[PDB]
Amino acid sequence: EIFELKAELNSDKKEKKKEAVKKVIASMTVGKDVSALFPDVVNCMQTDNLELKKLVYLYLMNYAKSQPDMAIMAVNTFVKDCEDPNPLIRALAVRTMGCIRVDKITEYLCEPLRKCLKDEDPYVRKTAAVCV
Amino acid sequence: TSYDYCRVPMEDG
Amino acid sequence: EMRILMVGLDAAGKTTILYKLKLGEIVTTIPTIGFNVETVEYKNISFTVWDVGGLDKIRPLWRHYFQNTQGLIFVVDSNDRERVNEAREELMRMLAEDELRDAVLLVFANKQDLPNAMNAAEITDKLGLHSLRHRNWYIQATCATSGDGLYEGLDWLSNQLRNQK
Amino acid sequence: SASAVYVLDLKGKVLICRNYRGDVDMSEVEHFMPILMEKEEEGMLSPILAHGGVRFMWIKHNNLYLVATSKKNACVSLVFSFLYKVVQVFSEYFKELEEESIRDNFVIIYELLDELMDFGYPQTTDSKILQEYITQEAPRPPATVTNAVSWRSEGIKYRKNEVFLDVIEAVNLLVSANGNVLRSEIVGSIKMRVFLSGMPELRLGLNDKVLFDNTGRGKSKSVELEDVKFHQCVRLSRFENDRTISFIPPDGEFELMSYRLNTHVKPLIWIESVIEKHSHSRIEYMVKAKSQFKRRSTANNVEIHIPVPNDADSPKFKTTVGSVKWVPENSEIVWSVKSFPGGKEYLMRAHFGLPSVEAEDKEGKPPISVKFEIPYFTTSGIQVRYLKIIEKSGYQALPWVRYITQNGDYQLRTQ
Ligand SMILES: Nc1nc2c(ncn2[C@@H]2O[C@H](COP(=O)(O)OP(=O)(O)OP(=O)(O)O)[C@@H](O)[C@H]2O)c(=O)[nH]1
Ligand SMILES: [Mg+2]
Repeated sequence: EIFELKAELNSDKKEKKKEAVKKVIASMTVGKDVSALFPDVVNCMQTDNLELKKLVYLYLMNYAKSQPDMAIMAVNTFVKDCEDPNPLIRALAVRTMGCIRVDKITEYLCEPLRKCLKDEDPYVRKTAAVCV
Repeated sequence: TSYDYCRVPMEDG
Repeated sequence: EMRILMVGLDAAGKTTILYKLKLGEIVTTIPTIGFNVETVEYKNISFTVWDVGGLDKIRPLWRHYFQNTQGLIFVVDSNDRERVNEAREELMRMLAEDELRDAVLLVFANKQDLPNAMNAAEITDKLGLHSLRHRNWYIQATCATSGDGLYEGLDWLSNQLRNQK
Repeated sequence: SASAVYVLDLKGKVLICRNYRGDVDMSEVEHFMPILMEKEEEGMLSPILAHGGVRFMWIKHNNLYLVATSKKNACVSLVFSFLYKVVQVFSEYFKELEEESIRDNFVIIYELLDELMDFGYPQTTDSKILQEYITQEAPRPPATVTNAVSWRSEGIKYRKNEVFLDVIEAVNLLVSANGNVLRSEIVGSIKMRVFLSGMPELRLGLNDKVLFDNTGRGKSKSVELEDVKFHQCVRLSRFENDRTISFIPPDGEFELMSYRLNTHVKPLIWIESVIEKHSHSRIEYMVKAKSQFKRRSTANNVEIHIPVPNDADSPKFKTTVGSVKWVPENSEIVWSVKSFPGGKEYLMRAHFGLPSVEAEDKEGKPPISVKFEIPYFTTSGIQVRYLKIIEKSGYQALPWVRYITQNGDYQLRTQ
């Protein structure tokens, strides 16, 4: 059930962890407490896909008040994806950084936000302005 | 749209 | 198709040699508050590497990879004698588990550019690697700024992953 | 300043939820539907509900209650315009909007509510540009999402160059039962269908009264646009100076301008209805429909809805031209006429029974409300005069137009 979901979520092929995280945010849609599977979807975050990072960022966005001490395992990934040459993934990282309301996290996140308020492509600046 | 159109002029300066 | 970690106390140059194996540069990197995961394709066995930093708020957050976990690398910080003691206590906390059992140990002697650094024998005798039952361990001297000794330790690691020709 | 855009459905279960601020709890949506049932079962219904200190702004689509909570002094016009733009974005991706699209497209609807709004502040909602980095089938976001021209991706190429207009009138009417006309206003909507190549600069020129007065032609046929509401694309400062309508068009269908003028001329279709309602016995409808408009244009498919009593039975329909169906789902006789020429007068006489034992509750008196559609016939007299295609590339485009009059709420109050 959720254990076989975690087994698919600890795989090596992309087309099982992708269906895993889509199944996770379909379980979140119908109103399930899938909060216990938090630090195992975040292993399936640092992906070459961008159609998948939106879903993982969404899961982080909903389930950080309920897993607040667990949520410190995304900060390096936010400051890692706030360097990428694609402006869409930078602005996605910036509008994800602000939505996580965890008081152990926002202290660390002022440096890439300072980097992105002066960034070039004005999609990420119009994101970072509201992220302030 | 079953009906038909009518051409309007371009310049009319 | 075998996975591997990089844990240990922070400021050990472990993300340094991680992106040295990944890219081949000396990368500029902040202290890794969360984690890092990429992969390395070499010797036809994918070395998927999982760095986790060594801050005190993320020391209890190492167990969350230990489900479906096949390898282990402990990256020492030999240039801090006042922190290698708590690194050893962290290591004996980590190797006191019943869930990490097939994962062989792999010690990397990292940051080998200072003359204060020890050899591959004094660090072993201090950390007590001979007294580790059911643990296939091997220490390896790796210099981060050059990149020497990395792939030889990975070759021993690939001898530990598969057991064939 | 929205807090959490939900999507409810007709029962109170959340098809999709997406909070932007975290200043409203996620289990506040379960308090919505009992509050709406409580406020509707005492007649104090409003779009702004109140659960303590959390306000529920909501619109009601087909199956959907697009509730979007807030907590502060929320900008309500912003929230409601954002809700109808969410409805328009979903209906431009998903050609209907029901529960069968929200539970199938959660791959893309969470990405849309990720994209449209940040922190409560709507930021990118033009769907024809939004189809270029949020797809159900990602690259860099376009320079259209950056630049001032934020509704037109550059480099669109067609082989032909066609600009289709639609100066669609809509006569409103509300005739009181004494026989006089109360509110007879006309709401036109020039609704374009653009197919051009590049970044053109059109200059639409109407026969606007202020333009013909500033020119000096204030004695010919000039429509008096009382209020004009343009699209975003029309540069409004140049319109405010000297009544020039210059705009860089989008690609596809949109509503360019939505004018509104009053009219003190006769109604187009006039419905002289009488009612012989004997109590407990029967009812009769000697309704005649005289077409006041010109002899040349033909009112296609008029449907003079006429409200019958709720419990009438066993009807008879002596008409002159056009079929009558009695529709009892709505309690009305939809007297349809297919071709209804101007100047004629077609008479209908319905005849029902009525139940002998009386009803339990009163019913109210809905209006006779016709559904006419007169093509090639603008009531207000607006004439499009030109449409200057200006393009740096330089080509001869083919503008087009057609004229339709419809109904707005063409109601007529009854006996
Ligand atoms: N002189 C010298 N310094 C090194 C060498 N390798 C690593 N360092 C230092 O080690 C520090 C650690 O770098 P990082 O890899 O980014 O940090 P880390 O080792 O991953 O530790 P955390 O990420 O904080 O958990 C750097 O600031 C370097 O200054 C080396 O070969 N020579
Ligand atoms: Mg690091």
